[PDB]
Amino acid sequence: GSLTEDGLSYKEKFVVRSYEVGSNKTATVETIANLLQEVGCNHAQSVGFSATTTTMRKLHLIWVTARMHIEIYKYPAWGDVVEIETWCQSEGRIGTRRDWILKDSVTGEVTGRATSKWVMMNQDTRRLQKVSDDVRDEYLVFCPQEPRLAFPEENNRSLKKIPKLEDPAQYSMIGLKPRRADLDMNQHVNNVTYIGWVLESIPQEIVDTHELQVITLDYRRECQQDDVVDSLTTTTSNDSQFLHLLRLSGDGQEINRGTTLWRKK
Amino acid sequence: GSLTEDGLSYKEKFVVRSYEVGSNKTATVETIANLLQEVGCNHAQSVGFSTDATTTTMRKLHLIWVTARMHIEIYKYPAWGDVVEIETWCQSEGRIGTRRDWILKDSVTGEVTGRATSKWVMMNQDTRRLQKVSDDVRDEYLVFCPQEPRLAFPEENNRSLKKIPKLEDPAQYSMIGLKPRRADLDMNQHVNNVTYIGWVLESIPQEIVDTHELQVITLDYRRECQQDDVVDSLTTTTSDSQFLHLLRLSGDGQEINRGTTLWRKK
Ligand SMILES: O=C(CCCc1ccccc1)N1CCOCC1
Ligand SMILES: O=C(CCCc1ccccc1)N1CCOCC1
Repeated sequence: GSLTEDGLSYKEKFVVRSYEVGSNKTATVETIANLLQEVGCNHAQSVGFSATTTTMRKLHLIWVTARMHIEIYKYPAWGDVVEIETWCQSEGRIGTRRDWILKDSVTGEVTGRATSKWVMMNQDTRRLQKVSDDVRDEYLVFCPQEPRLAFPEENNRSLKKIPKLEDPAQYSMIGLKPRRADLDMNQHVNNVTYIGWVLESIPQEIVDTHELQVITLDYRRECQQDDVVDSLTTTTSNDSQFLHLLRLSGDGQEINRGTTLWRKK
Repeated sequence: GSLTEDGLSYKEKFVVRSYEVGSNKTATVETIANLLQEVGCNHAQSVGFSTDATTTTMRKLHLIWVTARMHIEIYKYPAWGDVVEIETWCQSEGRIGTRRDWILKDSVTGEVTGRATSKWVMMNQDTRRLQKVSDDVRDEYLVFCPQEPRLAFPEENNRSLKKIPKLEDPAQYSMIGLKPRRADLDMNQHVNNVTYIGWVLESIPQEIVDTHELQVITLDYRRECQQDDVVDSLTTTTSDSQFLHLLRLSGDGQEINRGTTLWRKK
């Protein structure tokens, strides 16, 4: 992979692997999520991150995901090449946004798009805080100055508020616990695992007859290595809409909330 | 990736991804296992197997390849961002079955950083029964294997061919209630063979993982874990640190896997 001519975005090509595809022989939404994750880490390395700025390291601040939104039109098939272009943008004092554009390396057509909202958090106390002006100037030089949105639209799904699932849920998957493969290099649960846990409560018949088109996911708290999760789902709706909730199996502490949209094959 | 000059082995280069590494920033044994799995599929496609891996007789007989044993020995785990080259090849073991070997190398230095060997057997995809490789079903794949023996683990009396005992109750360490999610399944809805590796390692205490690097792992496959099954992972220290492992269904205690791991201090 490499940064583009202006140095304000990053591109990378990926050949789809055998173990990365589902029953329909096309990459899963978790493979896509993992691919988005890798091109973002590679874009941070290429711009000089050893990911913390000089002021973030001095103040023990880190980037944390607050929301992830993914919309897929076509899932790349096993053996195909998918090109991903990623870029970042300052959202003033709120935080940062990272966008992605998925393209077929052969046709050049857009096959998916994703957007994420990252916020500042003290690595030690776990407390969120606004982006300080000193930190902003250190990363602004790596972002396009003019707005460049993957989801530009007037009333797009990526900026819609998500409600809290009410008990009783229609469908549920209980006792979900992470294993060492679900952890990252700093021993925290990888953000993609929560996507897989949300989808576990979707009945298999829906997965067999529908393709996942849109997924919005809000991150409220992290799941510790020794935590047990409950995944809940209720149909809210040709298209099938769902409302999801991830909560700790014991106290019912909310970990995640989101929505999925599915279309018939 | 591509087949070598003779067409009797296959090579592929892999750049190590951020999410593929563990706490020490080097690829995990499951990332390596997944990499071995992909280069074997790519070697089968390049030699003429359709993406619908069976020969012309296996189709009209409903026979499929199943893993009976996996053995992996790693000297150095590739770091995040590094390039690892894998050379893979197959060999007929007469009517017992087939063997697939792998050699891992540093794309920069060229030195061997790991090696693995697997034993595959014939199985009716409907009745799950075990069969010997028939003569007609051998001549069809023998043309893709080197005729002379080429072993990744040649040494007489080596770890890859040692019999594994059954763990006796009570186990020293245990991880219970392990169930697969959709990410653990393959394209044909079966549990991917790498998931069982991760489940075996779940019973290893975290302090051992933090102070040691996994050097050798031998794993025998006895039964598949269905999508709706619950697994128990058991471990007992037998000793470098050596362990004996056992995977069994949470309910009836039906054995699904057994194996060993060998670990070195960092
Ligand atoms: O996307 C982010 C946050 C912003 C980092 C950034 C990179 C390049 C230009 C401008 C800003 N991260 C990369 C990997 O995930 C953790 C941090
Ligand atoms: O290796 C095998 C079975 C033998 C297939 C083979 C490929 C190339 C040369 C000779 C034989 N498998 C790996 C791919 O998935 C199915 C099992």
